[PDB]
Amino acid sequence: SCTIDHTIHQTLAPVVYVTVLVVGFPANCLSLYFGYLQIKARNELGVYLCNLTVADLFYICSLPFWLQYVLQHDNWSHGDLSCQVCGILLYENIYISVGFLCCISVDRYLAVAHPFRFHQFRTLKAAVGVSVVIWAKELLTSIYFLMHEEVIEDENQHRVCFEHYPIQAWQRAINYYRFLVGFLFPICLLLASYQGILRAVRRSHGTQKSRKDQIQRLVLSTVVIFLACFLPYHVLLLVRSVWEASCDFAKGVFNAYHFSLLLTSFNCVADPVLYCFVSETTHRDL
Amino acid sequence: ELDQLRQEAEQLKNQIRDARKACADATLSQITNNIDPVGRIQMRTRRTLRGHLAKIYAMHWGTDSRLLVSASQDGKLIIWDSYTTNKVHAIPLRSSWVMTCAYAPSGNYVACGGLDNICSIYNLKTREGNVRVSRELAGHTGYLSCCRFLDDNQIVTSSGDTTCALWDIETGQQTTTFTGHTGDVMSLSLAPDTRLFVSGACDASAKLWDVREGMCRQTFTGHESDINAICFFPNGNAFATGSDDATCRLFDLRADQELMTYSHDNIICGITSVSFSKSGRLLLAGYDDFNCNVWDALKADRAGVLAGHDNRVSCLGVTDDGMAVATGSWDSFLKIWN
Amino acid sequence: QARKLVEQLKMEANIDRIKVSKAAADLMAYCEAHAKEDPLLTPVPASENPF
Amino acid sequence: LSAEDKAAVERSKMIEKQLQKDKQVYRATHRLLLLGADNSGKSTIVKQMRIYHVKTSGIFETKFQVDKVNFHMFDVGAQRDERRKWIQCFNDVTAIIFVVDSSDYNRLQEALNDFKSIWNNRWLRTISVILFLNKQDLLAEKVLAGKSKIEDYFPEFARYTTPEDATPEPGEDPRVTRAKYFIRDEFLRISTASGDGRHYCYPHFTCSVDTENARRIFNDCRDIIQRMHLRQYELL
Repeated sequence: SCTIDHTIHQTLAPVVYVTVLVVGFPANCLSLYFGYLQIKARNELGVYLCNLTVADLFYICSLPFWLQYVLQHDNWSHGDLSCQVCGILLYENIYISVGFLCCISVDRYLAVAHPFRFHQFRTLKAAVGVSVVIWAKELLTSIYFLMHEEVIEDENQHRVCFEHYPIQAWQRAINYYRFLVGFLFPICLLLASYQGILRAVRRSHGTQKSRKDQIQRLVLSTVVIFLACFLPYHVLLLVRSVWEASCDFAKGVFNAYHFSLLLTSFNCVADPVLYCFVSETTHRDL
Repeated sequence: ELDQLRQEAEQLKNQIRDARKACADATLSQITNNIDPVGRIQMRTRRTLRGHLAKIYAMHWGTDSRLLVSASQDGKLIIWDSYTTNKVHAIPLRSSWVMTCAYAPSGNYVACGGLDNICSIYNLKTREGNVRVSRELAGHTGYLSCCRFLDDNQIVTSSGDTTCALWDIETGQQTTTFTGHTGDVMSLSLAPDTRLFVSGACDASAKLWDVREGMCRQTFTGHESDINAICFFPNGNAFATGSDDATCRLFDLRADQELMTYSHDNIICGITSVSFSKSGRLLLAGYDDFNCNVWDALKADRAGVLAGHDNRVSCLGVTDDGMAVATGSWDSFLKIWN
Repeated sequence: QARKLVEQLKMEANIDRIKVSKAAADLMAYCEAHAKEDPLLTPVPASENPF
Repeated sequence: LSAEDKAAVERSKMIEKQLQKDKQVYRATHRLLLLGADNSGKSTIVKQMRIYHVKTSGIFETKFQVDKVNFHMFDVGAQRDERRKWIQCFNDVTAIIFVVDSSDYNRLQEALNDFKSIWNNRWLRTISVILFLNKQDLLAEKVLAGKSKIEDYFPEFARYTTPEDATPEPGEDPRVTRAKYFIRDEFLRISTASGDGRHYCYPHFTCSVDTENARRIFNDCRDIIQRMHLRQYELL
């Protein structure tokens, strides 16, 4: 019983959604082709790049339904399902991407800091196994989110998709576990791997002065863009979940939470650029 | 007198060149312009063979047109079965670096050699199931380049030092030594009738020998740079060589001349193998630029291109039936074209 | 020392050589005769190719 | 499927299993190629390094092990003077160990020419070189003397000042510190003339009797593999 206004939800959303779709479909297709090229020539990263690109495409394919939801005034026309599907691909499909980012970070760390050891952990079979485990986590979370019937009507008859304003009791625990597992473990792993890589490259001898300053720029760029994409969403998520429940409070930070959610969609554009384009190998096949 | 001997040698060389210049009559392109072209030839991959660990430097078809032998830098000979792509044997080597292989005509023996200065012979058919070393031949000074079987009891080899030899397998001693070159010799091709054999070296000269007697008979010097391959035309009266000058050539024996040159201004890399076909109509040659090519000998116009590799081509071979052609490159893949 | 080289050149100098037209005719005739037996030049029926 | 086909398939599977077993061993041993000259001391190294860790033969193999990591070295003997042909068989090797004598002034220009020939080879455009300035004990003995002058053979010596980045061990005269970095300067100047950044040269100072060369080779190979992995794993 708290019609929240959503002027912003209907103003900045379409531009972002259309720009993301247009920029990120061909980019991800080309990244998939590059991943094929890598996986052909016995490289362990190719599995991770291909899986990350597939996850990005799965996210991207869900925007058109959300785009039609935004175009229309508060209405969700297609069916009584696919809101429990596109909801998954919009809210809980952003973590397969972070899982594969952490996999790439650990692979790089074991490749550049301990090059003489752990030969059996950098083979194709291990990559397939870990990929299957991550996708099985996706499938178990996906068999979750369906025991709960999540569509409600508005005072002015509309259909909201995957959000309940006075946060429900069953969603607070999901928010807490989501924050911890998805943004305190992956960030620590990323930082603790990239510090090791930077130390190893600065202790080297054969790399000229120029290239160590380059690798540094790439690593800091990757970490910073990841933080700018994800951190505000999780901070506002905690802010809402812990001590921001009363309906008046709820009406207050609707902007903040949806702006953070809108911003977290740039991963699909950032990932192919930072992992498939800024590389001499990618420039040698174009 | 040294001056008198030098003058006599120069005069005799001029005299022998004069006869060659006089006997020349007409270019092959004038007599061949009355034959229809081969047509556009488009051949595609049919099989793929995986399992090697590193680069491959050799390949030789058997006499049954179904079995195959290969060599690799990891020190392994694998005997394939081309029809079903199974694996029939796996032979470990004592010396890792190998740069030649051979398959005995009978179907009993396989030979390998390389930088280790030894020509090993293996026995495929024993009372027990395993394959073991029969006899190791030693006596050269440099590095072997090619070995080819005559019968089950003789073998002809090439060496880094300017020398070629003929061996006996029961008694490991040499039986005749061939001398006369001035640089490293790198290719052999026995004649179909197993009485003559020609070789090419790194001094832009190719020579023919008589195996029974032991003396050179003719010397051809068309090439400027070093020669990398040689093989007989099926007749037994011609042979074609390729070099690091990016040009192939085709000689004949009775005329003692040089007939045709397959030159193209686009190609700059060097040749790395040459082999003919069953009918003597298509010449096949590998190149350094990741591709193989097809040429028509009588007319000298390029006809086909075979590009499926990601690295340098090193070996090439055509079966006795005439129904397959095999290649090999430094990507550890065998491709049975057809 | 150099007597071997001049002896080899003298031995190889006196040989029987033929005209280039004869060699060209021989090669052309051989190719024409064995022009119907090379599977690479003329593709074989799909029931005969074993690869 | 006949019995013969089943037997052939089983044999193929057994051979494939053995090959898979051998692949792991192959991709854990690093191949090094040793080059030098007769006046050098490569024989001394190959003798008193493998101890602590047929008449006409071409390749001699030495196996040693540092921190549970295997290394195979290959020395070339009984070959001719030409090298343009068998040098191309070494393209996937980890490094080329060039051992050069630092005491014989007569045969320094030939050594520099040989290093230049190896550096600018077409097939060795991605292989690194570890340089061993062998027999430094004799250089000190001859430098602190009068019946010699390095300025005679090279006229550019009397314009050279010792580089700032140096680590002279205690008990070394300033003279032996100057006539020792000039040779490394010449070799590294030949190295940096070309090659871009695909491959690098590692210099070291080594005596005849010492047990540190295995450690130096281990460190250099580790650096080489690090650079290759940076190139491969999409960082540079």
